[PDB]
Amino acid sequence: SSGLVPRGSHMTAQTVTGAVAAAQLGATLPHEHVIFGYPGYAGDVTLGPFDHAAALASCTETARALLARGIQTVVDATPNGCGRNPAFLREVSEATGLQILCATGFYYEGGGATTYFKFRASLGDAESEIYEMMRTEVTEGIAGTGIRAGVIKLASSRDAITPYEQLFFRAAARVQRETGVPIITHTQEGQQGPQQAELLTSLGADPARIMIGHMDGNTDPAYHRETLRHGVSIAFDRIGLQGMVGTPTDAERLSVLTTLLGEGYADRLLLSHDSIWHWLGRPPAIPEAALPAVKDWHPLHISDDILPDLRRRGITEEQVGQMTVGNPARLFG
Amino acid sequence: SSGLVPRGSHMTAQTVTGAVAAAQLGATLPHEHVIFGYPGYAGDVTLGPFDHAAALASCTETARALLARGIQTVVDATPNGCGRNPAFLREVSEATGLQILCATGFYYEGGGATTYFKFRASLGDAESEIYEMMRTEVTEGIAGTGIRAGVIKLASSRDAITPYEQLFFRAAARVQRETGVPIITHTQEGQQGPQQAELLTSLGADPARIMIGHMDGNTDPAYHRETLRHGVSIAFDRIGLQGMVGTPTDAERLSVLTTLLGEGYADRLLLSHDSIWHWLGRPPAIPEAALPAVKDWHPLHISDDILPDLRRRGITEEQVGQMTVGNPARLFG
Ligand SMILES: [Co+2]
Ligand SMILES: [Co+2]
Ligand SMILES: [Co+2]
Ligand SMILES: [Co+2]
Repeated sequence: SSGLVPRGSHMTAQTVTGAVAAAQLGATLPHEHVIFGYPGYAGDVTLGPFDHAAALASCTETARALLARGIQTVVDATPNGCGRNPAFLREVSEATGLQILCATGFYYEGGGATTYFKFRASLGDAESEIYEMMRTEVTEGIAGTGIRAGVIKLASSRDAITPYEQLFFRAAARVQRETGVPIITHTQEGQQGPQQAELLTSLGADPARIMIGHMDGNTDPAYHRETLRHGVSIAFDRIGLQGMVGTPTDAERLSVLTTLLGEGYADRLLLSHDSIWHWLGRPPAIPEAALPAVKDWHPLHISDDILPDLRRRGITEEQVGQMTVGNPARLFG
Repeated sequence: SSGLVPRGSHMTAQTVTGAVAAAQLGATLPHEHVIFGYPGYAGDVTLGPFDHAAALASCTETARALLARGIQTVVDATPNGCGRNPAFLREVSEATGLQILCATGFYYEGGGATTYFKFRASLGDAESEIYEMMRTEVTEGIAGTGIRAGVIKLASSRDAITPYEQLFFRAAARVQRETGVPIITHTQEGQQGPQQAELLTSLGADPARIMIGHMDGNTDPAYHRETLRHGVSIAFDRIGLQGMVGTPTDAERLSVLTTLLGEGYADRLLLSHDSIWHWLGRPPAIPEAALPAVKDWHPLHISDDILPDLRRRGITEEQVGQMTVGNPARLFG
């Protein structure tokens, strides 16, 4: 155990099919979505119902493609009000042998099912209620199913980590101290990564069990270094989603990643696509002038295009294996 | 048929148990919520699960209290992402004989499950998708159950009827023209009632099938008169919720109502409480200094306190019956 070792509580990952040893995780995609729906999809159920059979078949087929690439584990980052479904994920994992960790947490203020806790917080101690929720889901189970969350998912807004969002960061830090559970995050439009890192550590969370996400959203390597200064891991986890919204191109992403890799940060970098394998609600109807932005936005893009492009640029096999197997065994294992 | 008669399409109300004649509605509470949860409650399902047996017993008991007061119909105004459940409402109606109409629509921008259609609208024709949804739910059924919505529910924000909200007002107006379905609304903090009235009529919706809501939220009688100028009905429908948020006291509400009644607007005024009979999510924990605001916030308050206070102030039995039986038979029947 060389470097920054986590622990001070638990030593194994909790997947939707149960406990798994750090050594069993194999290469991991740390931020993906088996199913995902923007909050409000369930109100469009009349015309956009879930086709369980089509979903299970499509999701298992994508799981099989991943296992063929040697990926043995996926961390499903779906927030509580964005379609999270542990029972479903379990079916997918049982059908294929792909290991899946699910999350506990709500999305950022402007993008999650926010109204509920914003309201409870105006009438009482919402931080304590969010903490009780994260702890029960991480230690006992989600919705009386016995399936436990393997990560706590946090998210902040673009201009600041809002008071609403901080209720979750405080509750999350506490659960992290008490269970050692991993924490992954969402940053909005390439901002707040350093503030996030600072707030979670200042609150006592283990920086070795923290992964600040969507860091590929910023193209100034200075921004990632300031974040890395905290000891936390960062993830370029929207690889393949290019130009959509404020998103950069993978060429801008690989430029910043190779700079950081050449500075010795391999032990702190992770890669994922933030893909959605099956959308909840009605099928998205993507405009013509947007097809390029999502063309490479699927879960086989890193294995097929990215790792080879890195290797051809000078990145070693040991660096690649540290990002894809080394880092997750320690952060989630 | 004297006065402003609706029609030009359909002539009866659609309840969760089926079609009902205008003459069968009896006295009506036009804006209530059998069950309600702020968007995000379903993500708090681990610690705040729905207890169907406790819910059915509590809801049927409240339904029985209403029928004892002679109320035979309730219009459930719950938006699509706020706990709407037609199957449940049907159980309550079947168990008791209370007639219940349910709605189709999403809540105002800052309070509903907004993310989903805000997103679809950035990628395509969300107005058409919302229109298809309202029309199928009003004419065929909600979620493949065969239970149809009897009203379209619309809502706007405080400072303006937002572009997002206008997608729904446009779709609603179209469905209104094609089916004659009634439209009820939500106004936020006593603003936009006139703008609402203006936009729906300018769009061709039938002002005789429009009820602008939460109009008791404003205490300047000039505001209601400008709204009434459009031919639409208005509702003082949060009666009993006092001082909570920007809400006035019932004494301020009755002062504006008696002024309007003394100006001959009885044919255009309706009364309801906007109560919630059973909350979804964890039980609300209401702070001590807030007990007065919700004390009279339940569905028997109008029948027991309000109608008598009006009658003692000079309002006649015919005026009362026009607001509670006359008006709804025409607007929803
Ligand atoms: Co995200
Ligand atoms: Co994500
Ligand atoms: Co309302
Ligand atoms: Co309401």
